[PDB]
Amino acid sequence: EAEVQIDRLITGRLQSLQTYVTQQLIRAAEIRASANLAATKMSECVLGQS
Amino acid sequence: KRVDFCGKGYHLMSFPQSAPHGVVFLHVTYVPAQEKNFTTAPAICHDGK
Ligand SMILES: *[C@@H]1O[C@H](CO)[C@@H](O[C@@H]2O[C@H](CO)[C@@H](O)[C@H](O)[C@H]2NC(C)=O)[C@H](O)[C@H]1NC(C)=O
Repeated sequence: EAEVQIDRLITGRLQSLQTYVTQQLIRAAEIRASANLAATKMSECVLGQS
Repeated sequence: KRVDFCGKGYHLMSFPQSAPHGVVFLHVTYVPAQEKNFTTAPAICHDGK
């Protein structure tokens, strides 16, 4: 009987963990573009005159 | 003229090559060498000018 009740928790917790992992991929892809712009500004404004 | 955009040094030219799912750029740059020491001045004075 406890199998049927444990599976209901397993499904929910898996859903919640996988939602967490998707939103982190989408937030990291945005931090990546900001760091790519910072790396270009360090090259073009600090080691040069733009 | 963008620094570091086309390799390290003063960009002269670039050549493309194809790769399996990409591209390889060959960057030709100028790199200065064998520097010497000198004394400098902002301006010269001559005839009060
Ligand atoms: C231009 O002159 C400076 C100062 O004279 C040189 O600096 C030397 O740097 C070395 C580092 O290895 C120090 O040990 C010396 O004390 C410095 N002074 C000297 C040698 O007088 C510098 O090397 C010179 N630049 C060039 C390109 O020759």
